[PDB]
Parts: sequence; structure tokens; C-alpha cells
Amino acid sequence: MRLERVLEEARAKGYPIEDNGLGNLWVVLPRERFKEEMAHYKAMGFNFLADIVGLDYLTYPDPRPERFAVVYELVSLPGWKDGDGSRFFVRVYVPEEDPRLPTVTDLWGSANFLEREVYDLFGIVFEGHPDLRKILTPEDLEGHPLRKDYPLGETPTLFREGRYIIPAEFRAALTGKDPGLTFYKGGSRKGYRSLW
Amino acid sequence: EREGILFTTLEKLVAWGRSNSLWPATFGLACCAIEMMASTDARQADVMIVAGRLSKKMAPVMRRVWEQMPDPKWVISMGACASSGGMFNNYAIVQNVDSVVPVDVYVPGCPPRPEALIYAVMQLQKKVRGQAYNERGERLPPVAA
Amino acid sequence: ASSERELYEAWVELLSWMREYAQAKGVRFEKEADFPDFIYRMERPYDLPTTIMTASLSDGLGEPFLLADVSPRHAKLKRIGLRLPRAHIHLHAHYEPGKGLVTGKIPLTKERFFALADRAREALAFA
Amino acid sequence: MTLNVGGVLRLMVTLSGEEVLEVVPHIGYLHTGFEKTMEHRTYLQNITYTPRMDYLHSFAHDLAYALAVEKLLGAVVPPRAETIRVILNELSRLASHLVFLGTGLLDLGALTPFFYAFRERETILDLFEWVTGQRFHHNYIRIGGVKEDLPEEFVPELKKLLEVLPHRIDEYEALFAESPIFYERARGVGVIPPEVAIDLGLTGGSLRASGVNYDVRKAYPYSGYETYTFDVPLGERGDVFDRMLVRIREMRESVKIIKQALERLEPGPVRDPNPQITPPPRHLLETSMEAVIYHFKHYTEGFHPPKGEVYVPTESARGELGYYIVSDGGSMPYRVKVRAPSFVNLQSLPYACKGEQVPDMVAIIASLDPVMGDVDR
Amino acid sequence: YPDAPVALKPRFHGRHVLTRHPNGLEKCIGCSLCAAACPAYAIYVEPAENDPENPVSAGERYAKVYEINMLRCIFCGLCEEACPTGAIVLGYDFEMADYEYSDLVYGKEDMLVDVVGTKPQRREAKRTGKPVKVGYVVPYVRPELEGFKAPTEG
Amino acid sequence: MVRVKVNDRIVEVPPGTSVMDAVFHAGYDVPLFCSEKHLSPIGACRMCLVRIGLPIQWQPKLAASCVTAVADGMVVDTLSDVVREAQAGMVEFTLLNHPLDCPTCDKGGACELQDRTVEYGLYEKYELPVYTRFEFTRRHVDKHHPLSPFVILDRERCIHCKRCVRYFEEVPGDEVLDFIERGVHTFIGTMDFGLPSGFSGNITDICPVGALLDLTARFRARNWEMEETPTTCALCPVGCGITADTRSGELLRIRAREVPEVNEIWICDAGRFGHEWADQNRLKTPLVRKEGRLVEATWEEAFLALKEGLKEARGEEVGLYLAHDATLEEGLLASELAKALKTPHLDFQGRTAAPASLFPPASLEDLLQADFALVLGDPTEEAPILHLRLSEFVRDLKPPHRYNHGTPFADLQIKERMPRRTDKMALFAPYRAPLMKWAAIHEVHRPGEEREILLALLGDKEGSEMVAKAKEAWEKAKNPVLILGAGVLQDTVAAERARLLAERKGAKVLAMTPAANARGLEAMGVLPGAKGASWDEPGALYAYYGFVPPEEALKGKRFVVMHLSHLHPLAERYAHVVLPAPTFYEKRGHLVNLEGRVLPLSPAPIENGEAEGALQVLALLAEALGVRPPFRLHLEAQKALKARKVPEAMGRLSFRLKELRPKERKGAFYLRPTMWKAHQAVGKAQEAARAELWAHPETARAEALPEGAQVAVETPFGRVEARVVHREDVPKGHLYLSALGPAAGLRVEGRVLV
Ligand code: SF4
Ligand code: SF4
Ligand code: SF4
Ligand code: SF4
Ligand code: SF4
Ligand code: SF4
Ligand code: FES
Ligand SMILES: [Ca+2]
Ligand SMILES: [Ca+2]
Ligand SMILES: [Ca+2]
Repeated sequence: MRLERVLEEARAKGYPIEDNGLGNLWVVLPRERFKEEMAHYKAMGFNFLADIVGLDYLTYPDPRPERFAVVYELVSLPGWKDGDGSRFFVRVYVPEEDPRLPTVTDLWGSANFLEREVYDLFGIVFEGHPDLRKILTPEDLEGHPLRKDYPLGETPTLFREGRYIIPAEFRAALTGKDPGLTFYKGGSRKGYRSLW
Repeated sequence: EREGILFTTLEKLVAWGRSNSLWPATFGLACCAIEMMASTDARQADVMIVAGRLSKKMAPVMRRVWEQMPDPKWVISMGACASSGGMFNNYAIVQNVDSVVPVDVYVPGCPPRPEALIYAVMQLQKKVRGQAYNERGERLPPVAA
Repeated sequence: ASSERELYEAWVELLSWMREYAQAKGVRFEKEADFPDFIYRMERPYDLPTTIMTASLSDGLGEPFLLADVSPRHAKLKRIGLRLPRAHIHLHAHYEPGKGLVTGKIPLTKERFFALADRAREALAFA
Repeated sequence: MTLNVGGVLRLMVTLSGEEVLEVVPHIGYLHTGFEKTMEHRTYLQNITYTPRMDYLHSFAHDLAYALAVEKLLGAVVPPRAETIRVILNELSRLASHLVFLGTGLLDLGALTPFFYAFRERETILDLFEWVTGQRFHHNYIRIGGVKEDLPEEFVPELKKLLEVLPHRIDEYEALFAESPIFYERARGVGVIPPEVAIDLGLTGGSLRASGVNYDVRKAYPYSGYETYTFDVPLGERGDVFDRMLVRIREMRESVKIIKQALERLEPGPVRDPNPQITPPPRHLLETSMEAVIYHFKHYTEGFHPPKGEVYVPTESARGELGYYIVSDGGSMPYRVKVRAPSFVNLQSLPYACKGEQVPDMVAIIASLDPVMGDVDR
Repeated sequence: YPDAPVALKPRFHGRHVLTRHPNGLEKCIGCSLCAAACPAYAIYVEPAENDPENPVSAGERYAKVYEINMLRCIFCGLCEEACPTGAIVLGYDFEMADYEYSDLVYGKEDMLVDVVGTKPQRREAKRTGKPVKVGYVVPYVRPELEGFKAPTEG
Repeated sequence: MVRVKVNDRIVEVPPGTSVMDAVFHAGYDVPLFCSEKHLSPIGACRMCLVRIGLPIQWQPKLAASCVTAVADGMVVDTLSDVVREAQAGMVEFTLLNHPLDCPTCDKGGACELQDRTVEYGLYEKYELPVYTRFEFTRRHVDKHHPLSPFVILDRERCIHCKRCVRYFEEVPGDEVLDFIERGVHTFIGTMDFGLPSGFSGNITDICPVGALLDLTARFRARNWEMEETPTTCALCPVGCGITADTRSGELLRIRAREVPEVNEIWICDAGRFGHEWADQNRLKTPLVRKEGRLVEATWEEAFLALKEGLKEARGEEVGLYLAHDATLEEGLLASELAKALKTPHLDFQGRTAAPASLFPPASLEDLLQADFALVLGDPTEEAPILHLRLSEFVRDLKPPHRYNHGTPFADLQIKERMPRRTDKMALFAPYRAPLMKWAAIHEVHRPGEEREILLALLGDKEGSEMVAKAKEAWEKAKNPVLILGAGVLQDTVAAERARLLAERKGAKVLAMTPAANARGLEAMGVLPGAKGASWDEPGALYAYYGFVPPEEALKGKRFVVMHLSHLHPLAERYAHVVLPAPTFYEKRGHLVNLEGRVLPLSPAPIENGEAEGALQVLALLAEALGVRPPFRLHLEAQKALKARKVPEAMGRLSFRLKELRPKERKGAFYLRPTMWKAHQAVGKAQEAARAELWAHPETARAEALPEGAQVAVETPFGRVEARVVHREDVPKGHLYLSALGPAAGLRVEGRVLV
């Protein structure tokens, strides 16, 4: 229930609500209001900060507000004192040129490692994080791997008589934004969805 | 003198020798690390066995472990990730352990069956004897160096 | 029935006649295609006399003047078929117990076939 | 005095004295890059990448990703699929706990109890080779259900191991509860505060070892775990003693689940027959053109699930586990991020062994049960 | 215990085998689907046109070159799965550790069912003059590996 | 413009728009089988069905979105169950008789049938799904039967779109294919066996399925397995857009690349089937002469031996001679290198006596909106694709509206079987040209004689009636275009008069140069100077060659560096230093189109060997002479072109030039401009690239030449054996030789050796 109170609130306050039929619901917060508004969330009974995950929409078909975007997952654990089970995600589109964003280390200690990762893989900084140091990628790895314009870094696989295979040019699979091997693509391969 | 019988039969006895004083010094990484513990449990070290994905961060480290080893030494590579680039053909992994240390035997599989790691050292073994060749048919140097 | 089995047996024959006429009158025989229900048969069984399903007696340029085919084992309303391309002539041969290979009531003997083949070769071959 | 002690985890233990100042971990040594390369594979192809992160209770990873994609493009897993998928899931959970329990048997000396646990494990892995033809990384879970049905010799053998385990799990609880050394070795160290654990995200079943009742399989039910005889083990105060027991208590229950699901195992289909999500029954590939086309297409460029972003939490032996997938309507995912339980679990380690002795710092980390392919990935 | 053979289950993932129909034809029609489905880009296939006089496979098309880089190969049996003829099936051999990287790419005649042992197992028994003792046994040969002779006495 | 609501999206769109293109423009979709970019829509297969409302009042029967026009305030539903159910069925019908070849079928995963099958087929109703309803004997016929050496036809696959047959009557105008019987039995067939038209290859790129297939690349790789490399064909001046498929360092197949500004989606056969030679026999290591024979040598070794033959050399005796397809960069470098290295003789292989930069380049766009076409040469050979634009021109077609998805799927502008106007063009050439068919005003002349016809046109003489009707046409001509080629551009006289005719009337021109990058090398100044020595003139003493010149130009010279790509016999007998060079396929750099457009060149991953582009070799041979060159690599050479202010890709470079260096014509033989190039005679192209020899049956048999004889002939450009053909259109007593080179449009001495 502690979630309806989040919605009834966001509804009034011009906060856009996303929702897919499967059970996951978002709530975009603009840049400014994020910092404080989120603190308010924990204050509201949001125990546990499960995940945080950076996204890069550079190669995404349908355009988006700003290039990168970060999701968080606030929850009220049902094994505690008055925990419902109210889980939900919250999103924030972060400008391609201003990778800045306030840490959440303040209220959650989980964001310690998690914010570090999202800095490591995508270029996103975090205002006031104890130490913004590379977590996963070797020290001398220049740049940020997980973002779409960073080469996956593949070697051609090798075979006998100078037969090679550059996977990138061999894949039969289609990258959404890719037209396909015919002139175009349509129908149940622009996306499919069965009906329960 | 080096190519005479006297020297040869010596070095052929010497080799046959440490062909059994082989001291498997495992250097496991991911999933392969858990399938090698199922062969060393069934029963200064040369012969380090690389078993798992060699990260690029982990690379300069295994490197040192190898350097600071005796001189008569060998390197088996365990499974896809060690041997080849594995199935992870990316920025995060080395595409052949031979890039950092010289490999004497490769052992395919993922993870290779334990019983195959056995057969694998048997190959290493029967090679330090200088008793092993490749498909082209050439005699193979017992040490990688 | 098991007349199905006999049909394919006859189709093997019809092919043997074709190969004969081919090397005989100096004109190209060609297997056009093999049964899909063989190619993509996997562990599944197969006890048919051949793999060959569509065949032709082509001319100098390759253009066929006779076309014979039998229906795949897994199909319905089975028939072995003759077709003189370009000349709108289609023959459907069935199989009757004791009588033999027939196109309706009339038997399809090596004689009758060879006749058809010639008429076609002489009038319909381009080279 | 900074001592640099460094599974495939490096620790910077700042330490003047015999206490422990702060433990500053440095991982990244098993960074294989999964999250990036999966953005370059079929949704089918990805099922081979999923068991290679938590190589112990891998199946939980398989199911976690399968569920996320299933919902996304909306498919329905048959009766017998869902059933097999928990018999398979929990059978693997036992495998990951057998290891954890086994490494705690050595640090306790008990060496014949260990020579058993390593045999148990191998008997479970024998089962995975019966059905999926692999010791692990089994390509069995499919987006619609499972690659193929289980063999004749799976039901019998699962009975053998599902018969000697009942009292056997108690024997393991026995040795650790009647704690000779164990009491004095763990009972106090590794203080996990019930309300700081829920601050660092120590969700991994070592959460409940310190007094929380948050098991995802009950909290936010998934593959029909919603319908089972289910006991969530609890711990009194967040030490390491409790953490070694809780995880043994979990085996008691996972076995009940296996027994209970094995009962409702009636014959049928194994994957959703819907042609847009599933390749055509092997056999008619010799008749239907539509079949040949679908098959040829299905294995070359995979299916295309709708645009959108989904996520669904499951619980591996190491805690909450979820795949957050971003589909752009392509043959491959646009983004996959993995909620690695052992990654967030590892933040509750500086605190875990804060100011404790140092010889205690081994069984202090091992009682958190991190798997490096999980944290790193 | 390399003195007493290992007993693998029927379904084990071992060195790939290329199967034939009873007709003597190679089941494989050089379609390159197996390769297209490989998660490690471990298969290279060059197809070629059959010779109506001296066939190889049933189609108009067969596999001139079929190579599998046994190092890259992760043994998923996704290839066996995608194959639409049942030509490539996962064998039993696993004793295949070898010396030079490139000696580990298996060729067509390294995998046909009428082959016994692995690339190195054979190579040894060549300059040895002593037959190939496969270090494994199974309950039975899979149906799908029809033709593949192996130690099955159970 | 018109208001049209697709499903939930509303879109503006010109009046004569296809409901289909409406849908795609809005960003939707519909099963598309028979309609095609640039071909007449007919509602044949019936896949692009939709529902239509038009007031909401729902039309009773579904419509063929590809042949129904848009109207103001029109709703077009493409999602209703009623619709899906219909497409589903239509697909079922298409698959009903198909052959089950996919895994074995060369159409790979690039097949319109598969995709749409998966895309729309198998209807979801609202139990064990049924993949196939039809359990009867499929249609069995002919299979894998090659129409020519370049196209292999599989009748069984064909779905009876009308694409191929329709294409033939429309684009090339050569009806050599068409359905045979009727009903379920109809099929594609021919009675013109060779597949005559020089534009057959395109049916391979249109055919929705695997019926019409590129035999040149049969059974090499599956379509995804290929490594695509978009680039430009530089066999001739039109610079069509191509894609080169390559796998493991060998060139497998060539295809068209859509580039509507220039060539549309079409490619001549020579461009598409003449790739046999590139990846086959080739020179892979630099050679230098030791003991009166050439031997492999390192580039290190070569460079020193290069220094040696040039130590004793005065910087004016240096000769630089590029290839007809030298990049814009290779030309700019060779320019400055001959600037600092004060020399007069630098030239390029195909150099026209009359610089094409003379005439103002005319866009292919302009050609369609012009009002008359005065042609002096055979477009079908000199610049093939022109033929195809002139086909659109003779149909009064004009550049289609661009939509959100570019060039339109169903252009209602194009009706099937259109009438071709013969009053829109005039064709003058040394033979019965192919496009003489759509030319009312048309006449045959004899070699190098355009000079007098061009004169007549000006108004200073009397020519035939034809030339007269041509004059009066060009007179009453509002905004015409002059197309002229070999003879015209190769003889100062005519060339000059041509320019004049085109200055007086404010009209643009199409230079059908025999040099691929002619207009581009001319802009860089790779033209000989005052002195003399041109590409066929043996003047200079120390020279660099980018091709095999006439034997006469080699014999004598002191030092010769041949930067060939294949070992020519003339090289291994006259060359001092031979270095390996890349083909245009594997190069990098820009070119200048015959319309002045600049087109890119990408590098295919073919087997270079140890070769490098003239960009290096030039710079290297610049050191062994004195001055360090200004150009190292491409990234840096770019700066020097962007310096001269040459536009980026696709832009057109305006550049005139008034200067002409004439030469006499030894009128015995005429090297007849041909589509195919000489160096293409390999594999399947082996025959279509053999030289020919024409003559009038009287003079033909008067010089003892049977109607089907294999004859040996000698020109200053070399000895070649050629078929001999009788032709009543060939002026009496001259002999037409297949000028397979870029030395076409030339009159030469020579004879038939016996
Ligand atoms: S080779 Fe296989 S089992 Fe071994 S580390 Fe790599 S993915 Fe894991
Ligand atoms: S088992 Fe897997 S990795 Fe090996 S060839 Fe088959 S698909 Fe590729
Ligand atoms: S093994 Fe099978 S999938 Fe692979 S090329 Fe041969 S027929 Fe095709
Ligand atoms: S034309 Fe297309 S659908 Fe037909 S067999 Fe060929 S690849 Fe398959
Ligand atoms: S051959 Fe191809 S392009 Fe021609 S009608 Fe048949 S399907 Fe259409
Ligand atoms: S017309 Fe010219 S540029 Fe175009 S494909 Fe042919 S030779 Fe090449
Ligand atoms: S009906 Fe064939 S595309 Fe419109
Ligand atoms: Ca080759
Ligand atoms: Ca034929
Ligand atoms: Ca070639």
C-alpha cells in the first residue's frame, strides 16, 4: 500500500508514470527534484534499495529525452516491522554532456557499490560519493565499456586455411534499429506479443 | 658433444625423470576452478594449470606467478576461456592464455570433464619425454621457451 | 493400401525407362530434385525405393520436354505425373491391382511412354 | 599497518594491531563482461551465457532470465515445464549449498562428513548429466519451457538421492549444532545488524540468518513457488554461526519442494507451442513449408519481443536475483543488466568483520557466500 | 582412473560427429545453420554443389568444408539443435587435449561417424601401431548418433 | 498535399501517392511481394491488402494498397483482425505450392517470402497450432536450370510476382522472359536463349525468392555470412553504387546499392558479373629484374633497386602515367609530384583528346526533365546505366516524390506496358545502336565522321535528312541535353563543334569518357603538358605506369616502373620494377562521375597480398627522385582535396577547362567502345568478354573472314584473338574491333595476321 501514496502524490505533481502490463512500474523524476524527492521516499518507509542500473539509449530506435538514464528500485521488505511489499522503479534522464547526478549514499548504503558500477561502465558521475573509483574494469581501461558507442572488442575466430569469421559481420541477428537483410522489416518481427 | 649418444641418452633419462616429478600447481579462475577440484581430490611446483576465464586485470597477475617458478616448467590451459577466447569474445577477456604465458597443452571442453584433465596432463607428461608431435608430424620441444 | 508401396516401385521403373531413353536417343536425363521427406528425415525411418522425386528429359539447352514426378510418401491423393512443358499436356498415372500402371483405364507401358517421349523430343526440343 | 591479503577477491586490510580497521575490497578479476556481450546475442544464445555467472546455483540464473523474457513477449510455460523447472531449480540450489556447507566442514576439520557432501554433490550433478547432458551450464531451460523432455532414468535416480538426503541433512545440522569448536569459532564474530543489512542490501538468505523474513520466493512469488509447502529458515542474531546453519536449514526445505513437485509430474508438453516463440516440432520439417521457413528463420535471426523494459526477481541461494532487460524489438536485447546477489552482498563485508580478529576473517567472508563470477561477471 | 574407462550418460556432450543415412549419403546438406546458431562463432562452413554422378548428400548441395574450432566451442549442442537434417550430433569423445592451437580445429573427416577416437588419440595410435583405447563407456548409443560405434557393454 | 490517416497517425502526402507508400511513410507495414521500387505496380499477389474508410464509411472489399491512390481524409486500417486474417491466408496461399528448399536454397535469410511468412503468416485466433493445411502433392517442375552463364533459374520457387518479366519490358526494353502456360501451371520461360540485354543481372536483385539467382556466386556463402562492403563501381564513368560481398578474403558476389541520385538500383551485367578476375590470379609480391628475368623481392629491396634506376635521372625526363580508374587522391598526388618534379609528361590511361571538363556536366536528374536527347555514340556500351535512365526518359517519367522511406514502393506514375516516344531522342553512331529503337531521328555513319555531322548540326553545312530533322529538333528544343561519347570526345574537330552547339543553346552535356575517373583526373591536372608524351605516346625516358600501355610506348625507354595488379606478359618482358597494386574494389578514395558528381570508394577485405595503392608507391618513387612528397596516407591526403575546395560525398564539382591537344586518325580499324572490359575474361565472364571483329559481308569476305572464324588481329594496343561477325550496318571496308579497353573510340592501323 505504501506505493499508492507514491502514486497519488506523483500524479498531482507532474511526474510522468510508466507502466508495462507485466507488473513493473516506473516514475520519471526530472533532474532537480530527484535529490530531495528520493530522500522523502525512504522517509516514507522505503527500506531496501535493491538495484540500480544505467541505460544508454544512443542506439535505441524511438528517441528519448536525454541519452543516458538511470533506474533505481526502492522497496519495503515484507519480513520487517510494517513492510508491505511495495516495490517500484524510478527513472532519471541524464544529459549526454552533463553526466552529473547526486549520490543516494546518503539514505542507502547499497548505492555505494552500485553507483560505482554505473560510473565504471557508463560515464556517469555521482555528486559526493565517498570514492568514485572504477569497480570492475582494469585500472588502465580508458573510457566506459557498457555504453553503446564503445566497441565490444572482438577478435575474429580462427580456422584452418585462413578462414576467419568477424562475428560483427557474420551475425544473422537484427539490432532493432537494423533494417534487416531484405529492404525492410514489418509484422511480427518488428516485435511480437502473444495474448495470455 | 651435445648431439652424441652420451648426452642424448642422459637428457632422455633426465626428461623421463621429471616426466614424473610433475608437480601440478593449479591456478583456477571461474567455473573451471570447481571441476579441477574433482580431479585433485580423486587422489616448489612446476606445471601451472590455468583453469578459467583470464580477465585482463587478472592477466599481469598470473604473469608474475609464472615468472617466479622453477625453470623446468609447463603450462596446461583448461577449457575454452583459457585455451581460446572462449565464448566471451570481448574487451574483458584475453583471447588466448598464450598471450601472457606459453602453453604446452590445450584442453578443450567447458568445463572440460575432470577425466579429461587427467588425459590432458598425460599429454603434457608424454611430451616432456619429447615423445610427442603435432599433426604436421614434427617433434615437439618439451619446454615452452 | 500396400498399393502405395507398389506405386513407388513402379515410379522406380518409370525412371529406369527415362534413363534408358535418355542415353539411348542421345539426350540429357536429369534428377531435378530429391524428396524433402528424405533430406530432412532425421532419426526417423525410410524404406522407399529411391530418393528421386522429380525428373526430366531435357534437350541441348537444358529445357525439359518431358517431366515426371511422384507424390512424396507423406502426401494425399498420390499419383505419378507426366508433363510436357510448354504444350499444356498433363498425365496422371495411378495404380490398379492386377491391371498395372494406368492413366485412367489405359495402361502406361514402356512402349506407350517411349512413344510419348519421342513425340515430345521431336517437336519440343530446342536444340 | 596495511596488509594486502588477496577466492579471486583482493582485500586491503588496514590493520595496526590485531583488530581490524577497515577492509577495502577490490574485485574485477573475473570481469568477463556478460552485460555487454549479451547485447550481441540471440535471446536463445543468451541462455548459454546465464549459467556461467553463478556457476554453482546456475539454474537460478537461467530461470531468472527466462522468466523475464517469457513475460516480456508473453509466453506460457506448460504444466510439466513449470514443474520440471523447480525440480531443476532446487536440485541446483542443493548443489550450491553442498559446496558452501562443504567448505565450512573443512574449516571445522570434520573430514569424513566432507567426503560425503562432495559425493552428494556429484550425485546431483550426475542427474544434470542424465537430463541435460552436462555437469553444468545446462542448456535446458528454454524461453517456452525446456529444450526436451526428461529421460526414463531421471525419475528413478532422483529417488535414490531423494531418499538418503532426508536424515542426511540432519546429520549435517547435527555436527554444526552440537558445536565443539564451532561455538567458540563463529558464535560471536561477523555482527550483522538486522537493520544495517537492510541498508547494504544483504539480501542473500544470510539476511534471514540475522533476523529478517524476506525470501523472494514468498514475498514476490514466481514460477509457481506460490503454491508450495514452504519453510523460510530464520536466524536469531546476525553472526556467522547462524549463517552456516540457515543455509543448511534451506536444504531441508528445498528437498521438501523437490519431493512435493515430483508428485505433480504428469506427462504432456514441455514448451509453449506458439510458433512465433518456439521452433516447429522437429518431425514435420519434412512436410510443412511454413515449418521449414519458421525453423530456418528461428535459428538464424531469433524472435523479436516487443519494445519495452521488464524485470522479475527470483531468489538464488545467494539472494535476490533479477534480469533487467531492455528490448528494442530486435533479434537481440538492447540492454541486459543483472542483479548480482553476491555483488550487493559484498558491501556487507567491511562491516561484517569490523574490528574483529584476523584469523577469523576467512570464515567471515565464506559465511557471506559470495561467488566471484556473480559479483564480477 | 585412466586404467578403468569412465561411464558417461547417453546424453553427454562430446566431440561432434557427422552422421550418414543408411544409403551411405552424408546427412549434411551444407546449409550452415549450425554455424549460424553458434554462440562462440566456432563453425565455418563452405558449401558446394553435388555431382549427380558421384553424390555426397541428397540435396543439390553438400558441405565441402566443415570445420569446428574445438577450443572456442563451448559444447552447448545448439548446433545439433538447429541442424535440420540431424547431421551434426554431439559425440562421446572428450580425451582430446592436444599441443598446437591450430591442430584443434576439427575437419570433416575428423568427425564422420566412421571415425574412431579423437584427433590426438588417433595421431598417437598412428606412429604407435597400437589401436585406440577410448577412455569411456555408455549404457547405449543415442538414437540420434545412429551408426556411431562405441564401447557400450554397460 | 493530402490529409491521410493511416492507423492512429495522420500524414500529409502528395496527391498521386500510393496507399501503400502512404502506410510505409506513416511508419507502418504491409506484406509486399509484387510491387517494386521503379516498376509498375499491379495488384498481382494481393499481399498489401488493407481496409479503407472514406468520408468513417468502410469500403466493402479490402484494397490493394499498392495500386489504390490516396484521397483527402482517408483512413487506412492495417491492423484489424479482418486484415491480418486476410494476409495470413494470402501467405498460406503463396506457400501452398512452394518447394521446401530454404536450408539448401541460395536465397538465404535474404528472402522476401520467408520474412513475410514469419512476419504476417500463421494467424492467431481467439490448442496445437497448425503450420500447414494443404496436404496434397506440391507443384513439381524444372529446377536449377541456368538461363545464361550468369543467371540460374529455379522455376519451382517462383511465386509469380511479375517483377522480372515486367522489369525487362520496362527498364532495359528487352523482352526476354515471360510466363508460359496458364493457371496453376504457368511458369517463367524464354526463347531468346542468351538473355541478350546488357542489363539482365538486375532480375537477380529483384526476385523476391530464389528462382532467379546470381550464378556467378552460386553456393559460396549464405547471405548473412557475407561481409558487405558498400562502394562504387569504377569500370565506367557512371559510378553506380554497388555492394561487394566478401568472405575470408575472396570476392564472392556483386550487387546493386540504392543510390537514386545517379544509377537507381540497377547495375549493368559487366559491373555485376565481371568480378571473376579480381580475387583470382593476381600479382602479390613486388618484382624486380635480376638476370634478364623478374624475381620476388621485398619492398625494401625494390625501393633500393628503384633508387638505382633513377639516381642518374634529370627531373624533367620523369613520366607519370596513372590508370583510368585512379582515385582523386592518386591524381592529386601525381599532379604535385610532377609539379615540383618539373616535368611535362604526366597523363592518365583513358585521357580524351578533348577534356570532358570542356562541357558543363549534366545531372542524370536533368536528363529526365530535359526535352530532347541528341546522342552521338552508343550509351549501351560507353556508359550503360544511361540506357536505363533514357528508358525512364522515353516514358516521360520524372523524379518521384521522396517519402519518409525514400524512393517509393508503388509509384502510380509508372503504368505497366507504357508507350515509348520516339520523338524525344536522336541517335548517331558507327553502327545500328541498340537505343536506335526508341529514336525516330537516327542514322549510321562511319568511324570518326561525327566531325561533319556536328558541323552540319551547327548550321554550316548540309547533312542527311536525318541530321536535318535532328537539327530542327535541337532547334525547336527548349531545354535539351547533348550526350556524346568516344568519336566525339576523341577528335578535336568534332569535340570543339559539340561544345559550341552546347554553348549557343544553354544546354548541358554527358561526357561518355572511356576513362572511368576521367572528369576527376582532369580536375586534378593529370593532363600532359606542352612537351608531348601522352599515355600512348612513347616520349619520356623514365616513367611510372599504372596500367599496361601500348607496346610501342614501352620499347626504348630507359627505366620502367609498372604498378599493375596482375602480371601482363608485356610487363615481364619490358618492365624493370613491377609492383603489386589493389583493384578499385579494395582501394579507398573519391572519384568524379561523368556528371561531375563525386562518389566514394571503400575497401573490400579481399586478398591484397603485399600490395599498396599508388598513393604510397608514388610517394616512394618520389623519394628516389628528390623531393619528399606531400602525401602519405588518406587521412592526410583528404586535407589537400578539401584544400582545392572539392565538395564532400555526393556533391557535384564544377570545373571547366578550355584547351585541347589533337592528334591524327589512322583510319583502318575502329576500336568499338564496349561495355565489358578486356581484363574481365575469366570464369563465367570468359566468353562474354572475348573481343569481336565486325565488317560488311562484302568487305568482310573480301578480306577473307568467314562468318564464324576465330581470328588473330594486331593493333598498336596489342595482339588479340577475336570472333568475326558479319554486319550490314558496318560501313563498307572498315573493321570494328572490340575495344575492350579505355582506348575505345579510336581509329588505328593494324591487320589480321594469318
Ligand atoms: S571454459 Fe567454460 S566452465 Fe571454464 S571458465 Fe570458461 S565458461 Fe566457465
Ligand atoms: S556445441 Fe555450441 S559452441 Fe560448439 S559448435 Fe555447437 S553451437 Fe557452437
Ligand atoms: S551439420 Fe546440419 S546445420 Fe550444419 S551445415 Fe550440415 S545440414 Fe546444415
Ligand atoms: S525462395 Fe526463400 S522461402 Fe523459398 S526455399 Fe528459397 S529461401 Fe526458402
Ligand atoms: S522468377 Fe522471381 S521475379 Fe520472376 S516472377 Fe518468379 S518470383 Fe517474380
Ligand atoms: S554502368 Fe558502369 S558504373 Fe554502372 S555497373 Fe556498369 S560498368 Fe559499373
Ligand atoms: S498486391 Fe502484390 S504488392 Fe500490392
Ligand atoms: Ca579457400
Ligand atoms: Ca534443366
Ligand atoms: Ca571469385
